[PDB]
Amino acid sequence: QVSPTRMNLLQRRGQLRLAQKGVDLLKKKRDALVAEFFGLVREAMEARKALDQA
Amino acid sequence: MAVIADPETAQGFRLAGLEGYGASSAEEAQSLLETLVERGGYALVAVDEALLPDPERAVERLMRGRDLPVLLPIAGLKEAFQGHDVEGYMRELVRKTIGFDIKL
Amino acid sequence: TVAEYLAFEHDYHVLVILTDMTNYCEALREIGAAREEIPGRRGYPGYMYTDLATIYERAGVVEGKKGSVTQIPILSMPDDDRTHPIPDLTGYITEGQIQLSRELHRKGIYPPIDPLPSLS
Ligand SMILES: Nc1ncnc2c1ncn2[C@@H]1O[C@H](COP(=O)(O)OP(=O)(O)O)[C@@H](O)[C@H]1O
Repeated sequence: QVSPTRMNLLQRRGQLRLAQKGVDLLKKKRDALVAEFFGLVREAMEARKALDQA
Repeated sequence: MAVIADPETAQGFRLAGLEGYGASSAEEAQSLLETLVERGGYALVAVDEALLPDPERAVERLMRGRDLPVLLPIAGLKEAFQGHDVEGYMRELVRKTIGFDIKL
Repeated sequence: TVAEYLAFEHDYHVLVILTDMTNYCEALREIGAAREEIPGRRGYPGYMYTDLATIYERAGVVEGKKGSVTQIPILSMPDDDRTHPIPDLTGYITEGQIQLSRELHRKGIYPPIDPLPSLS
């Protein structure tokens, strides 16, 4: 379908390598979001504790 | 800033100087919540946990955008004697939120 | 030949519609692969650029004479691409191209021209 030259093979290898970098970068983004999620869930516990006692 | 457990607690909220209500049934509470989203009490509502845990059906009913009326479960005056669910409530929060079940 | 005569010795404004220039090129690929003459890209014989040249280059206007030859070859891209040797060497002789897009045609748009890959 796409034009079969050696240049197009290099463009496809380049975008495969960019998507394989993107999997790593977005997993790292998910890791930072999970880090602040577990930083906030215990604040939710402490907020519910203070809310019920007051 | 409506809060719905009883009208008896809600006149205590008037004794705090904010508007509150009481319905003792689900559809009545969502209907008064619906007109409260329609004309605002500045869009910050808590409903009794034994009345409605998740009133978000009203959010997808009227105002799907901006999530401005924030809806909160709240421990009632006949229920705050026990300290409702806190740790298993966070268990089901994690189970609802991230998919996984954790212990931590 | 008839178009250069009618243009440049009787002062007409000839427009030459050269239909389906890929059937021409597969005909000369047939004789050029009869004679074992070594090919360029994708089987077409190596002297094909000069034959597309000595077709397409017989157009223009000449000084002092009021004739003119306006050529429109209706090319047919085989795989619907520009890298193929027939639309490619066509684009390297002539001055311009107009590319019809199948994507605009599926939405029911006649003339299905898209302007961004065409030039003049
Ligand atoms: N059976 C054939 N009949 C006619 N031409 C042929 C045949 N086989 C090969 N040829 C062509 O003849 C050419 C041979 O070149 P050559 O004999 O050196 O003469 P010239 O210098 O005139 O091309 C090749 O280019 C080849 O394509």
